[PDB]
Amino acid sequence: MTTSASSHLNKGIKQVYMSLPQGEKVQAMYIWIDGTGEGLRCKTRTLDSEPKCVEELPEWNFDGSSTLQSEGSNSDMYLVPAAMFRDPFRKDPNKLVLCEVFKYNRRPAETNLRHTCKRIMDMVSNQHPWFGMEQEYTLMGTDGHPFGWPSNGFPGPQGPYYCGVGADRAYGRDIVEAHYRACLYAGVKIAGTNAEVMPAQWEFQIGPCEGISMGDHLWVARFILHRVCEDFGVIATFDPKPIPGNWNGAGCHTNFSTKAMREENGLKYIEEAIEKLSKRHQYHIRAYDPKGGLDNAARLTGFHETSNINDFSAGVANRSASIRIPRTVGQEKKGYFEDRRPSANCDPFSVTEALIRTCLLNETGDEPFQYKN
Amino acid sequence: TTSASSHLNKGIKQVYMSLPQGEKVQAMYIWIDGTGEGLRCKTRTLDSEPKCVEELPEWNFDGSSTLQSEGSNSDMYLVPAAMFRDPFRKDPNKLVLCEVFKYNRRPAETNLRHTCKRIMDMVSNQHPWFGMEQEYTLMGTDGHPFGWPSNGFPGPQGPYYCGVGADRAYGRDIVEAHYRACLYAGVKIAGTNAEVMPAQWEFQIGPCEGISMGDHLWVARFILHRVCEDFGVIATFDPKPIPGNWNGAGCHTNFSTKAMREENGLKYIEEAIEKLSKRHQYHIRAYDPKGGLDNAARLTGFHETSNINDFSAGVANRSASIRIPRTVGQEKKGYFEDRRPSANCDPFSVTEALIRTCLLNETGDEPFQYKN
Amino acid sequence: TTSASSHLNKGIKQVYMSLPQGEKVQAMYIWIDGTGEGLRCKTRTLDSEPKCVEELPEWNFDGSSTLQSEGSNSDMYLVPAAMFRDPFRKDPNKLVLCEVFKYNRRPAETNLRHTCKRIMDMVSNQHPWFGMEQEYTLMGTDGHPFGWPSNGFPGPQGPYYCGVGADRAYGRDIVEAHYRACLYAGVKIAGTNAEVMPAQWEFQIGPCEGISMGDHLWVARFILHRVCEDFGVIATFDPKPIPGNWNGAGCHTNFSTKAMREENGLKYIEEAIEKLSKRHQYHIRAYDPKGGLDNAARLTGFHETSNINDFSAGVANRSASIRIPRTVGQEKKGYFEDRRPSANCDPFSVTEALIRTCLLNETGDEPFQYKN
Amino acid sequence: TTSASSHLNKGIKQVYMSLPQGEKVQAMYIWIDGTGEGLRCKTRTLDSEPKCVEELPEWNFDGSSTLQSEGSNSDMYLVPAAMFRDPFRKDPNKLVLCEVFKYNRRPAETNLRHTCKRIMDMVSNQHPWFGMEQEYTLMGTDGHPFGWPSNGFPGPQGPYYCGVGADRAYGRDIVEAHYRACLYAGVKIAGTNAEVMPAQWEFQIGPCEGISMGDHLWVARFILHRVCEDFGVIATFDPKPIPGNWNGAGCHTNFSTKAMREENGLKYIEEAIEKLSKRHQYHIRAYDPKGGLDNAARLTGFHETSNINDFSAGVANRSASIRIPRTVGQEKKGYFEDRRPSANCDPFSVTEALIRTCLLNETGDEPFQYKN
Amino acid sequence: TTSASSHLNKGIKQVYMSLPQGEKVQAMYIWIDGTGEGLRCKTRTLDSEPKCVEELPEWNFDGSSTLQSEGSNSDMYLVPAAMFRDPFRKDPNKLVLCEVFKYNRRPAETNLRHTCKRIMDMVSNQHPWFGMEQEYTLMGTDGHPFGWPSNGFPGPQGPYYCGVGADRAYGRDIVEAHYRACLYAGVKIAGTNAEVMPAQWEFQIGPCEGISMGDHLWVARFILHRVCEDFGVIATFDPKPIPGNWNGAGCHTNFSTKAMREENGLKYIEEAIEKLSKRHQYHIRAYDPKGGLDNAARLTGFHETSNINDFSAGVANRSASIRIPRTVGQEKKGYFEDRRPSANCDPFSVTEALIRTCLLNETGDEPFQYKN
Ligand SMILES: Nc1ncnc2c1ncn2[C@@H]1O[C@H](COP(=O)(O)OP(=O)(O)O)[C@@H](O)[C@H]1O
Ligand SMILES: Nc1ncnc2c1ncn2[C@@H]1O[C@H](COP(=O)(O)OP(=O)(O)O)[C@@H](O)[C@H]1O
Ligand SMILES: Nc1ncnc2c1ncn2[C@@H]1O[C@H](COP(=O)(O)OP(=O)(O)O)[C@@H](O)[C@H]1O
Ligand SMILES: Nc1ncnc2c1ncn2[C@@H]1O[C@H](COP(=O)(O)OP(=O)(O)O)[C@@H](O)[C@H]1O
Ligand SMILES: Nc1ncnc2c1ncn2[C@@H]1O[C@H](COP(=O)(O)OP(=O)(O)O)[C@@H](O)[C@H]1O
Ligand SMILES: [Mg+2]
Ligand SMILES: [Mg+2]
Ligand SMILES: [Mg+2]
Ligand SMILES: [Mg+2]
Ligand SMILES: [Mg+2]
Ligand SMILES: [Mg+2]
Ligand SMILES: [Mg+2]
Ligand SMILES: [Mg+2]
Ligand SMILES: [Mg+2]
Ligand SMILES: [Mg+2]
Repeated sequence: MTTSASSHLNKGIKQVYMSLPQGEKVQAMYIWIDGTGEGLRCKTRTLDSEPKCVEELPEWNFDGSSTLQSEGSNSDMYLVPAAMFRDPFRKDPNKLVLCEVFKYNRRPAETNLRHTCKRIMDMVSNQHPWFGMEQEYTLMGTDGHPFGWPSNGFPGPQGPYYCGVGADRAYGRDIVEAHYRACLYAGVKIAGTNAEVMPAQWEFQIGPCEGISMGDHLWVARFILHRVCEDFGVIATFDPKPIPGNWNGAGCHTNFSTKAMREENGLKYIEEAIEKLSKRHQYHIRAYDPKGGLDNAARLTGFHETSNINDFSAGVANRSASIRIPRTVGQEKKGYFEDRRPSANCDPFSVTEALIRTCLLNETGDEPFQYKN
Repeated sequence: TTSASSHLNKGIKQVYMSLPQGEKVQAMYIWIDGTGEGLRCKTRTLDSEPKCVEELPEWNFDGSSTLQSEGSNSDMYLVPAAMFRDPFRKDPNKLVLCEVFKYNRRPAETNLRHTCKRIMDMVSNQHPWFGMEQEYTLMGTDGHPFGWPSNGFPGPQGPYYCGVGADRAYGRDIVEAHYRACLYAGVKIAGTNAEVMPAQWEFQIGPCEGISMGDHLWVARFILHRVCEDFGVIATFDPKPIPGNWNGAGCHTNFSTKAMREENGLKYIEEAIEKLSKRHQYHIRAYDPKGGLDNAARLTGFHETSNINDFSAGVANRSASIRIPRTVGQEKKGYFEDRRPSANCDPFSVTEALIRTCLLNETGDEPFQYKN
Repeated sequence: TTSASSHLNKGIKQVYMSLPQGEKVQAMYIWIDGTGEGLRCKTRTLDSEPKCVEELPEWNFDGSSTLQSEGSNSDMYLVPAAMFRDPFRKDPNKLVLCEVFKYNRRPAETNLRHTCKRIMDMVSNQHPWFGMEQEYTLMGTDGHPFGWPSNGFPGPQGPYYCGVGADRAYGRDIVEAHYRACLYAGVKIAGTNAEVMPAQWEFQIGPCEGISMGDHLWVARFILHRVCEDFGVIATFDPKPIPGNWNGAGCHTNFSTKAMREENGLKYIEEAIEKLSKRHQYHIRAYDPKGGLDNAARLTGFHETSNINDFSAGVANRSASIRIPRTVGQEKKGYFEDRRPSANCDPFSVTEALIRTCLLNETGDEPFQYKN
Repeated sequence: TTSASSHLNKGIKQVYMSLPQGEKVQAMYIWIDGTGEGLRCKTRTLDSEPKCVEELPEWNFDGSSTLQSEGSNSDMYLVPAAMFRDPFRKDPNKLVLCEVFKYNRRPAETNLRHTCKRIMDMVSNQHPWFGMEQEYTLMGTDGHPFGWPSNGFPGPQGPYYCGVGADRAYGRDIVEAHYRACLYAGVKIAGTNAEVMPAQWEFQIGPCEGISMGDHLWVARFILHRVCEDFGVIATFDPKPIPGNWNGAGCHTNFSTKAMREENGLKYIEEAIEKLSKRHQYHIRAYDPKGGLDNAARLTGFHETSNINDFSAGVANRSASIRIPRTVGQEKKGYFEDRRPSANCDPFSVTEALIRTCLLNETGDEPFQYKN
Repeated sequence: TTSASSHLNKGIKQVYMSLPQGEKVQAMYIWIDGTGEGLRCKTRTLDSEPKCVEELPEWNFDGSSTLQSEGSNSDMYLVPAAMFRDPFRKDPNKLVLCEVFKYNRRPAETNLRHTCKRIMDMVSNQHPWFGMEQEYTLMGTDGHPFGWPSNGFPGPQGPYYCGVGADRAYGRDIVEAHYRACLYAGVKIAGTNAEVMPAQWEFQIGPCEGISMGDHLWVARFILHRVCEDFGVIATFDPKPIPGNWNGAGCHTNFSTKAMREENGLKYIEEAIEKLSKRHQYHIRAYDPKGGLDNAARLTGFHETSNINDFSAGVANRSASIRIPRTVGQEKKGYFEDRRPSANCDPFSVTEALIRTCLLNETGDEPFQYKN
């Protein structure tokens, strides 16, 4: 009732079948983002030998009508591999492949932002920007309520669940442990995890990652989480407000730095970037939402350790400010700063592109520059 | 619900199966029954591991129990045709696909591999290749699709095609196990994907040369059935498993020859399609085990399907009867896809009809007796 | 009843955990929260395996979520103090016990290890050793002891102490797993036994020198909680887990020094006890996390306990406040046991109080401020 | 799915309710709380059966517990306004609807009957009539519509509207009990029917004059809540209880005066419609219980719902804001229908707004403080 | 969960109870336990229906089994004091409340009616009136409030007070049955209402004169217990049934005399309040069955409760120890409220203390021995 029917099949049988030696053929799983801008799709292929780099993989295609990314006769779409990882659900030599999507006429799809993001990162390469993001999520049963919660009721009040240990403090640690190990095996740049303010709510961190690798790593981590939860029979949701009422919301803070900031006395560069950021609050708010600003309003309300969407604010060691400069970097006059505005279901390509445009290209206005800068 | 057998303790079975086997070898004989759609099997012991299919001995079975014979002369003969590694018992055990003959050594009514191989031997120098996409639906023991709400329906279509997640894909364990088992056995499996409604999947076979296509597809079907039996669910190839607005199942066939695969083979592809355009009724009859009934189940003109009453072709047209992939159009060489055959088709008959229509230039509404 | 998490097919988790993991290393930071009894943890990734606790980096956490801070200056600091092998993830992963400091680098209110180590450093030449017996009861998620009849009671006391059998011992799996995990991690675990009421157990730690006792006990408690979480039950250190005639839970402490261990140390033991006899109220206050409210619930004469307001000593008297084992008395050397501390005590405070009273000749109603 | 209270043995309750009660009489008071949508009740004993609402005494309740007052002066008084027979306890016990007042005798924030009554009295000579159609949905305690498959959906729309059969109508027992209870109580129920989705129903409150419309509708809502409590389910008036392609909820209100009812009243109906055409925003604000912030979820230009920002009217048109029944149009006399109000509206405010705009010729964006 | 007895078939019992009785009648005796807050009962057959309580004979019971006697002289006698009709077995059967006496005819320790009656008789000239409000909570047999989620909590406070609906009021059947049974029996049941948390309720025992107040309250408690026994649940008068941010339980007592009820009685009300303001500790001790140890958990400044040691009074103040209703203040007539007593108080003790302090103005720390 709380978990899916698939999860009640005998898994020893599956393990027995998966123990069989594979042979010479190699399995590859293609992954891409769909038309909703936040869903993922996948399908499997057979190769004659193990590819040594992403350049050796061939292109593929899929039917766009059933994905809501095309209509009419010209429904075929193209898949172009972008990044490759080791497959933790199968094992070596099988692979996972993240792909970009293009229309029949070879133009990028509406939900394909990696193209422009890669362009901008190539433009600003020399400054070595690094990114780190903290993804929050809630584990849910198949009945629409959070996993492990009382049937038609609520747990005790908040306070004992943040970083808690015990059968009555943390729900669903098996998924978390499995996800951690799977990401490490695949090669995702996972940096840590912790339990959140309300039980069945968790978080994992990614990075620091340079340039375009941040988005690839985050998306692959999301796919791995979904697949693991599917194995266990529960649902993982990135919704900014999973449960109504007093209970905690969900967000995705972003950490950003450059070589100048990481060098000695980089605090001046950090402050300059903060000042530049202060002028583009509405633009960045619009960027951070996949739907144009609907979810940002739902998240940013001033509660559950989140700032208020009304106005931009910054400070040192201020958890409630829009921008946070940690005390350690403040004391050492170097390091990084954290942006706490982006919502849990954000798009890393958009977030990173907006940050680069605002801070390093000195862009201004309400629209991005078309060709260059 | 799942079967009662699936609720027995499988650790016990694993304990027994882990015992060293010894010197004897098990072989499982497989054949097609009188309905033209079902499969049957039984096991025997051999003194040593065979090295090729020619070393296996002939066998027999009682035809009255499979509705393939009547009267006193009910004995039927099994003749091995192709051999594979057994994924349910591991080396050195084998799976054997056999042809069926009557007591007087004539082919059985449902034995089409005889004529299919006869025809294939005629055009060997042209190296025809085939590839087929088998769709199926996973069903519970109660007659409803696996994982669906009890006496209800899941959400509308759109999020299930190639989906990932507990609420978007049902029964991936069966799919993964089937993939691995086919790879171990040596079936030429090429890929898989989830389909438009949940609990519906597809796997692809090929490219396969000549007669090997039918053998490979039939063995893949048998392996799927055995795996589902292990898990306690039912796999159905019915063209319309669930009534109403939901998606139907089919089996697309891809076909090419050496000339088509050579540079500027698009001309040959076009001539083959032109020839195909004049035998629509014949091919429709060939694609159905019953003889022209199951075709109307899927060719209703909905959810990317062509109307059964008319023939059509195109490059990117998913809804056309014949499809030439866009990449094949851009590069003047490759293959083309036929979308008419139903999910419960017979590969021997399908491939024989394609060869007859395209390479032998046959005409009329009946096959040529001996010369073609 | 057991938790919902405990029904999630642990075979899947084992499959995932059997992966090689490559070159990165996981570290779990552990610390004590604002209630003075709870524990909290979170994980971090390191580039290589640390060889000693000195090369681990500092960290921080949000104090507002653990009631240890308020206002804007809610950031707190974590400073590693002791390192152990991780039994839940195996080598090369680690567990790290940390001290807590405020934003201004002052120790937190619940951070007693600072002063405890300060005091212990003044007596190092005397080599004090400690050993503590932790009791606990296993409880279901519904608030009743694990394995007890639903809304009922088991038979009366007598057959459960050190018992064996399905009807005499409840939950030995947790005990065995905890024992093995502590041995693997390197905790100085000395033994275990079942207690007077079913589902009630005890484990012993030591002998431990100086400050290591407190961290060993705390890490043992954390490991117990994690194991119970795996099995889906709750472990409680509450001094009176169930109302009525059933026995409470204590944390008897054993103490000795080099002089007592040496020949004819019984005289030193007697002087230490005579000194302890004059600070009953001070030690009672020290032994309780909340200032002395929980201890009154246990010391009532029953369950082999002494009166709360009366100090007494003896050799074989288990009902006295201080106990000198008979073998120690006969051999004129060894140790003595203090039976006052409650099950939810803080070892840092307990050991600090013992040291200050016995070896520093401290007197008065409050501890010495600066030194000694 | 159903509440724990509904699983108790109802035969025990019935045997208790069969006792003859004697000379005393029970009276249940009902009032509207601070949210403006919820209802509260409690009971007091009376010495003899009252024969007129004027005979019932005043009472009071704690306003701080219903979010209607704060501080020391939290007492609130309620004044009975209407009386009905009690269908749950039978004669001579009674139901009483009351108005709320602050510690100083001023109406509470959610007391709209006070002004509605004055507005009705200053127009009584024209004898306005009202008729309202309340839609609602039955929900289980788990949060899903009653009788729906767990985590799934029933078939598409089309068979449920005014349906009959186990697979087409869910929970008709509640509807029957409510209808009979209303008839016994004296509330004006005019009819009922099953709506476009299963577990969704509708009941009309017959033609009432002036202020009695709101009283009857509020008492009907209370009786529905009480009956659903007996059965173990929840009745919700949410305009959009289930997102997706599933029908929503509203409460249409029909209006008529003596002039319209008389011969050639169609011209007066047209005049009223023309007057209403210029107060769209004001009426939209008045019809939503919380200042025009919830009805937008339903009015979206689909499912025969007109655009929220666009006003339209027509004859026999169910897609317009205002509809003139075809029979009324043909007879040149009758009434007209307003389709804008949602399911959770306040009838007092709705009727007051209609009177103000159509009969008192008010034009401003705020109510006129003394008549018009 | 509910008791096993409540799952038996109640139709069988009803069939049996339908049998005509005959000439004999049953009488059920009731008396207060040795704990001072428990009730016991048993039944004897009588030849004829008694007309008045004076016709009932004396009886006895084993005091050693109720923990109010010891040794050989364990017999105890009970003397009937009040009689009512029996609602569980209809007319002519009866139930009788009795006083307890020792073997030597000295009143038992928990017999307070003996002295309460003397005080009331000595002060009868002024005709004191009393009214009390009993709060209680319905518990399942597993130890949690009835209808609460297993191991969880309902939503926060606010919707349950005087609530209606399946999700807002739990177990109204018990309340209805108890109300009707009390009315049939003949006790004053003045009214009822749902309380701040679900499964918590209140009933008020109407204006009684003299010891009749205590008699009626005790009989009402007995009736509640028997009805809850029929339904399978437990009723608890614990001051703090559920710890945390959840409402407690008290027993408010309203007092008045003829002078207070007469015109310009507010002066006497103020005089009585002033007299009470000096015996706060004495009244706190008297309002607790144990001697002033249980009400502490209730009075903490929360739930609108008064301070434990700071007496206060006011008009329309819920937070004060004594409150004067606003209507009483405005009319200069009526009564005043004492909000100190907890749920498990003894009405005889409460009324006796009020009489002693207010009417004959005692001042000592102990009750006066002779006629005071
Ligand atoms: N120099 C840097 N530049 C950018 N990001 C960094 C840098 N150093 C660390 N980070 C990132 O900061 C993140 C810290 O996240 P976390 O400690 O969970 O945030 P918080 O303390 O606000 O909860 C890590 O994911 C890490 O990748
Ligand atoms: N040269 C060829 N001749 C015949 N078949 C081919 C050739 N190349 C590929 N195929 C087959 O075409 C099939 C395409 O499968 P799939 O991608 O599932 O269908 P679609 O692209 O129509 O969705 C594969 O199974 C493959 O075996
Ligand atoms: N010389 C010593 N100094 C301090 N502690 C000691 C010494 N020798 C043994 N101990 C401790 O005494 C404890 C004995 O506990 P246990 O036998 O369970 O107590 P009991 O016999 O009272 O049940 C062990 O945990 C051990 O570490
Ligand atoms: N003369 C009238 N004045 C006011 N209301 C009327 C008059 N005649 C009928 N009605 C109301 O019209 C409503 C018709 O309800 P119903 O038939 O369910 O709606 P519909 O006609 O849209 O299907 C009834 O509630 C009834 O009270
Ligand atoms: N003249 C009076 N003398 C004594 N008691 C009275 C008098 N009038 C009313 N009461 C009592 O006051 C109580 C009022 O109870 P209730 O209204 O439930 O609580 P509250 O007054 O706090 O709202 C009743 O129990 C009733 O018996
Ligand atoms: Mg973080
Ligand atoms: Mg952060
Ligand atoms: Mg395909
Ligand atoms: Mg295809
Ligand atoms: Mg011991
Ligand atoms: Mg001991
Ligand atoms: Mg209608
Ligand atoms: Mg209508
Ligand atoms: Mg009251
Ligand atoms: Mg009161």
